[PDB]
Amino acid sequence: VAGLTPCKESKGFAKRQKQEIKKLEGRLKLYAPDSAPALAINATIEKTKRRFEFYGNQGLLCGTDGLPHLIVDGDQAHLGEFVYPGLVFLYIAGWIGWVGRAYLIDVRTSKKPTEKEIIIDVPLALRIMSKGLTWPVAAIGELRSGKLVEKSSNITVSPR
Amino acid sequence: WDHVFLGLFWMYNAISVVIFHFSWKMQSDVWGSISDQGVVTHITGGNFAQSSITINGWLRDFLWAQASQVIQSYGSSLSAYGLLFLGAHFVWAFSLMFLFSGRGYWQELIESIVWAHNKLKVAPAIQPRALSIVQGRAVGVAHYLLGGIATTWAFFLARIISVG
Amino acid sequence: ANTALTITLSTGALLFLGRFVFLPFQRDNVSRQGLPVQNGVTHFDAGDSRAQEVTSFLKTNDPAGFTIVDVLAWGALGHAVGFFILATINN
Amino acid sequence: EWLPGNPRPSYLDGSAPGDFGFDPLGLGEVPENLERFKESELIHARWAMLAVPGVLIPEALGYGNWVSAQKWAATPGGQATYLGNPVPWGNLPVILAIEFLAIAFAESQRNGEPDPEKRKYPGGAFDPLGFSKGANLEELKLKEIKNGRLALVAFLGFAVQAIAYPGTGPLENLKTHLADPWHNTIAHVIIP
Amino acid sequence: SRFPKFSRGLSQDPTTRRIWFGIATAHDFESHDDMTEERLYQKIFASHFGQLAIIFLWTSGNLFHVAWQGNFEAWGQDPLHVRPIAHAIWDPHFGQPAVEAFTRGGASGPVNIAYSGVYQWWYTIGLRTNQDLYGGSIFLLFVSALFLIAGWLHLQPKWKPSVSWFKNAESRLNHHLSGLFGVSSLAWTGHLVHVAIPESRGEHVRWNNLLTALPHPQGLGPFFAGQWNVYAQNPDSNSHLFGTSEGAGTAILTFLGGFHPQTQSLWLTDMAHHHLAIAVIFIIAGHMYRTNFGIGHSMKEILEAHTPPGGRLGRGHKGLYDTINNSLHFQLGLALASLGVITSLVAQHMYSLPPYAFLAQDFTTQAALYTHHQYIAGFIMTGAFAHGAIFFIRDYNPEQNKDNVLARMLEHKEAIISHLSWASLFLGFHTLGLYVHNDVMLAFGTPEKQILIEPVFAQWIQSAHGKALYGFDVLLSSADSPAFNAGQTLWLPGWLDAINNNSNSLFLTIGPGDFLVHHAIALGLHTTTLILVKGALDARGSKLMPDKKEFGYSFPCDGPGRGGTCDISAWDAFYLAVFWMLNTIGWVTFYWHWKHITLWQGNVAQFNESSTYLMGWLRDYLWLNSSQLINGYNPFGMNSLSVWAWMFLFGHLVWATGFMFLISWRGYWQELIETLAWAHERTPLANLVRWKDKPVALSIVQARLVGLAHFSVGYIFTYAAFLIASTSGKFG
Amino acid sequence: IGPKRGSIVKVLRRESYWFNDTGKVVAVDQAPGVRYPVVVRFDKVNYAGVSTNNYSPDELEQS
Ligand code: CLA
Ligand SMILES: CC1=C(/C=C/C(C)=C/C=C/C(C)=C/C=C/C=C(C)/C=C/C=C(C)/C=C/C2=C(C)CCCC2(C)C)C(C)(C)CCC1
Ligand SMILES: CC1=C(/C=C/C(C)=C/C=C/C(C)=C/C=C/C=C(C)/C=C/C=C(C)/C=C/C2=C(C)CCCC2(C)C)C(C)(C)CCC1
Ligand SMILES: CC1=C(C/C=C(\C)CCC[C@H](C)CCC[C@H](C)CCCC(C)C)C(=O)c2ccccc2C1=O
Ligand code: SF4
Repeated sequence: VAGLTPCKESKGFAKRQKQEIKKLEGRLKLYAPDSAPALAINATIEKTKRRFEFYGNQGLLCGTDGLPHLIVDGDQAHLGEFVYPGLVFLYIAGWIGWVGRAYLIDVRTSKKPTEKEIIIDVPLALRIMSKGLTWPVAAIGELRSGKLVEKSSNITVSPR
Repeated sequence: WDHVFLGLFWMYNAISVVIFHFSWKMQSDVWGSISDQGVVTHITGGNFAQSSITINGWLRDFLWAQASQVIQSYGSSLSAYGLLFLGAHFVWAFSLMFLFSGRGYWQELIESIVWAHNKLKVAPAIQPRALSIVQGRAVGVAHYLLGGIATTWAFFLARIISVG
Repeated sequence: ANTALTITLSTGALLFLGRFVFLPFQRDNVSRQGLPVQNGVTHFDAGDSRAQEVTSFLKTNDPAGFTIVDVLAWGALGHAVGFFILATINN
Repeated sequence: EWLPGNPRPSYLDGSAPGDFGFDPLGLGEVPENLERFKESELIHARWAMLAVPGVLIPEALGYGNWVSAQKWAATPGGQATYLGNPVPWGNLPVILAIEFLAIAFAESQRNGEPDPEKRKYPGGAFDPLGFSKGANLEELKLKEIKNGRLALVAFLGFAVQAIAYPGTGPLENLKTHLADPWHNTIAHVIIP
Repeated sequence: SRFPKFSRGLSQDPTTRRIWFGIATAHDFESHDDMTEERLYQKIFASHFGQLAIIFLWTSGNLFHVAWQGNFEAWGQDPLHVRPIAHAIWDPHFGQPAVEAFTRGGASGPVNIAYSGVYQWWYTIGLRTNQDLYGGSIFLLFVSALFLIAGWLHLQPKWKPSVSWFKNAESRLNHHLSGLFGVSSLAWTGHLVHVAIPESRGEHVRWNNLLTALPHPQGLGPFFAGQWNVYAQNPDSNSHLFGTSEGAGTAILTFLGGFHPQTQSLWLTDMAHHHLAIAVIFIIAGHMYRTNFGIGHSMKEILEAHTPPGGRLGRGHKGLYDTINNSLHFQLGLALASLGVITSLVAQHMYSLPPYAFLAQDFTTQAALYTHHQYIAGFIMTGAFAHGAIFFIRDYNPEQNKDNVLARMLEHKEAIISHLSWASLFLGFHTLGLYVHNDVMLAFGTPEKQILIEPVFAQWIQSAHGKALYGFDVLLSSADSPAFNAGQTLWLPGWLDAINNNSNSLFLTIGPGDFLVHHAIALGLHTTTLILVKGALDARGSKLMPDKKEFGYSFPCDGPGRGGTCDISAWDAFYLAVFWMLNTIGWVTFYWHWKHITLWQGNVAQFNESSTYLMGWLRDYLWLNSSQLINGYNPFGMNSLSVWAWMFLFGHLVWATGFMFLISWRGYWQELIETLAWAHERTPLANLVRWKDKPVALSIVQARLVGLAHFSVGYIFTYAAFLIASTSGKFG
Repeated sequence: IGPKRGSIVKVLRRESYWFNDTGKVVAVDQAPGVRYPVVVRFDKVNYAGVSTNNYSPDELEQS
């Protein structure tokens, strides 16, 4: 796909694993083998070897630079590069957008609506932050019932 | 207040040329190493007397030659100085957004954004406003001083750590 | 090949379409669109002496109103199609 | 009555032949657009019902499908074999100039009718067998659009079978389907 | 009635502003006093003639300097190893190193090397000697003189044309499409066939042998007999050397496609056929509208009849013909929108498909010629949008445009501005977050942790063009597509050989850095469009100030009340979007110059590894290519790039000088000039000298314009210097 | 005159900040010759910081 070799069989990706441990191994040569800063570089090497063995096992595509490239078209092999964490993101981002929208409706029908935005009512906030879990069923539910959008006759419009 | 605001820029100009003259003057004529038989090799050997009289020397033998350790510090311990060098350029170019612009443009752009919020019933009761003209100048001079001072901080603390 | 027959038949086909087929389609559209109009008046009515529609050149003796401009328009398409055909055949 | 229980819209009352109320997107909502859509649905269908015998009967008699009998014009020499016989006047500039003259004279004479009902069903010279001047008139118009929409769906089938399976024709798609019908369906096109 | 005489209200100004604004309101003809329709259109018509005369008197001096002080014949003998000379230098301030260092191209003195691609152009078109360029310079002196005579003539009352002649849009479009675009491209084709093709094939065709040198072995026989393929019978082979008779063909109108294999440039037979095609189609398209003969179109009834019956476009385009025809700013904005989209189509198609001989090999010339048309196009497009704003203030009538598409743009203008704002914010967070993320991962020692996105949509389009590098194999890269089999005998043997080559710039191999900077480009166009659509649609008024139309177009502000109304005008949105076009085209030409400066010396892996993060842009492009830029002059000595080393520093002056007008504002300088006026009025021996203009500070609109123009001059000179010193000093 | 005191009205004035906004009528002037008698109070301020503005009955509808 797109002229990119897989990273498990890429010679450039294995070259970057070789020259990263060798950079960290030469950093280890000036420390005692049981010393505290040498345990951090030894944990860095095992973090590096975990990283390169994770990138090759996920079917990542590596170019001529030896670097893993993401295919965001919507490929059946490449769902976890953009499509799977994008749907994970939009669920979380729609959770932020739904509990901030539902908080403003809950404080617009209050005695002092502007004091509830500088001082956020946490019992009112936390009872709808739980309610933002099921938000695609509540956003399209408000879209189908007409409560999501406001009619243009009740919207402040600058003159022509 | 606006004279304090402009004197903050002229303090940037004054103090930045002061510390630039300092860094080049002592990297060229003071700081260095002494080998055997009393020979002194400076960091940038003797180029303050000939290159710091032209702006091309200041751009070349100071702002380009000594910035050859803040930009290739990536992948090392001094790479946070490279990151804050670039992010300091970001904060400076972010300052030029607030300094060059004015309130009424941003107020009408915020009016369009408030219309998009009114369409989806997510209008806040605290009305979104553009920053004030004194506040827009304050934000611009704060990012200008922060970004430029952090640029000089990152370049200084990468160069003289690298050659020290 | 056969330039003298391909051009003549293709010009005669488009002139047959211009006189008997698309002449009610063209006469309706030059009356529905009419003369070009700026600000509610004709360009000649607004003061442009060079925008006057010619009538001696448009004075036709054809019973269906098919004038020499329509000869120069439909016959131009018959040569454009006729040289489309001759270039496609000679390949 | 394209969906039992569905409320038919106000612009589709049922008095039209084939008025089953099928307009979810509301394309015929404009009244003057809807009068053009009724004379467009019938010319399309009548061309489609002149096309389904023009596809299957050349294929069932063995002179190829409607694609391989159409590729001769792109070839410099195809000779225009009709019923296994090459016609002498079957050149691409010859048969296109007749088609751009004879059909264009037919379609310009068709568009000249001011009546919005004689544009739909003209009668007279186009009805020599006198079935329009008979006892049944409403059900034959319902027969026109039910047969017509079937051939309109058929020609859509005809076209997208050639895109999905190039080099094969609709009776050859029928013969491919009649052998092992549980393996070779639209799912071969949907799932590659 | 002092200067300025066109505005009475500025003539009574007793300050220096009267001197300033009269320069800047000089061509705003409709804002003048005692000013009418006829004088507007006739002064604009004679100003067009003066503009044409300036363009032709410019080309005449760019031809005279090549013919006089340039080595055009020596460049014609060897276009690969001779630098093209623009003009000689006579500077009294040169020392002997500057005279000895600017002497290039085998000249007798200090000369300037031409980076405008005029030698490549004049070579490809047929000009060979200095006498031909001199004759062209005299001919265009005559043409500019004729245009000055015609400009003076149409201001005389005998030859003054009325506004009804000026607003005749149908006749103007018919004679523009037929004459300007059709008979000039057919005239061109007659040149390219008569002169440029035989001069590429060694035959010297001039005016003395125009009627004798037959362009084809059988000329004008197969044209009128229909067999046009005789004109595509014997094309130029791949062994053809340009300008020589050996290896050449006889066909004048080929359809080969691709490139000439020796020049890496387009075939003159293809460009001749290209012009015969954009000549037949423009003369045929010029018989469209109705002028004088009964047939044709009235565009008023075309726009009236183009209303969707569902009411989604309202009244459609009803009333738009009078809206364009009465508003000169609508026509000028449409012309500049089309001109920006084609000056950018010029820039994109003369680097990838080089049209002139030995232009692809000359690298810094190609870099200049891309940056030229991308900056001239980012000022022409912003002028289009600014003129849309000026149309909405001083030319848009809401009564005439009642519920049409143009009124409905004002009806939903907050939706357009807010969705351009969302798209700009999306592109900005995503492009900045991905570049800053890739910066952090190269900083943290892990290049593999970058989010690198292969631009598979544009790579799929490149494989749709015929690039077999990515292996998509859909159409024109696979042999099973009908488009390939329809093209593989016609143009694709040239095109596939041109696009599968990796040394040229035709559809380059793109990567994750290309993806990221294309989102930078989309950020730049989207945010510039955001500010400009916001200026054009909030031109008449807004919720902060509803009467912006009654304050004119370029008014400064509306006062500190109602929170503060700085930069509220539509001119100020144009002002803020000139910074955004400068940033946009800076990103575009940074990407162009670094994608090409790594292609030309071979190591495209430097761009493929370093363009994904901004420290690679700072270090491997802005710092690495500036090595021989700022060393153009040293304490040790000076090189030939020294003028480009001064012009770089010069840009850093003027740009930063703009900050003085863009940060510091008026009343500080007004009190400063008040103290200066006291000091001059009280100083002995200097009080005797008076001013007639009262010294004031620069006014607020003038301050934004002066800072913007300084910003733009510094921005174009810092990059013209860096770009013409980091490619011409390190060729490759 | 006026719709009602203490009623909810929507502003039809194009150049006001509170166009298509819900406002509460606090005072209607019954003196003749007054062009803008209806005093409408709004929950949100404008850019000048005020919420009190006078409108004609032709520029308001009951909502
Ligand atoms: C056949 C008749 C004829 C022709 C030749 C023209 C010619 C012209 N008219 Mg004209 N006009 C005519 C009749 C004619 N008109 C009629 C009948 C009307 C009456 C309504 C008008 C009324 C009219 C008005 C009122 C105006 C014009 C103007 C112009 C000029 C256009 C501006 C210009 O020069 O840009 C030149 C443009 C081109 C050559 C087209 C190029 C197209 C794109 C942008 C470029 C593509 C070219 C190519 C890629 C570049 C390669 C070259 C590169 C290597 C250097 C041009 C000289 C204007 C002018 O300048 O007045 C002096 C003007 O004010 N005319
Ligand atoms: C029957 C009849 C008649 C007769 C008529 C006739 C005989 C006619 C003819 C007609 C004709 C005889 C016409 C023609 C026309 C022509 C034209 C009008 C042409 C044009 C051309 C063109 C324009 C072309 C173009 C081109 C070129 C030039 C080159 C390039 C390509 C092309 C092809 C495009 C009469 C009256 C007696 C009456 C009775 C009946
Ligand atoms: C405000 C205003 C204005 C302005 C505006 C502007 C300036 C705009 C712009 C806009 C623009 C500037 C746009 C452009 C566009 C373009 C386009 C839209 C294109 C497209 C294309 C196409 C679609 C094509 C197709 C294709 C392809 C893609 C590929 C293949 C080939 C073909 C050809 C097929 C004015 C003046 C009017 C006035 C009023 C107001
Ligand atoms: C951008 C800009 C603005 C607009 C600036 C604004 C609106 C400030 C934005 C502040 C933050 C980003 C919004 C408030 C954030 C809230 C705390 C909500 C949190 C949401 C996320 C940040 C988590 C001006 O008002 C202005 C005025 C005068 C000259 C120049 C300018 C100028 O350049
Ligand atoms: S004079 Fe300057 S500071 Fe005062 S309102 Fe106008 S733009 Fe703002």
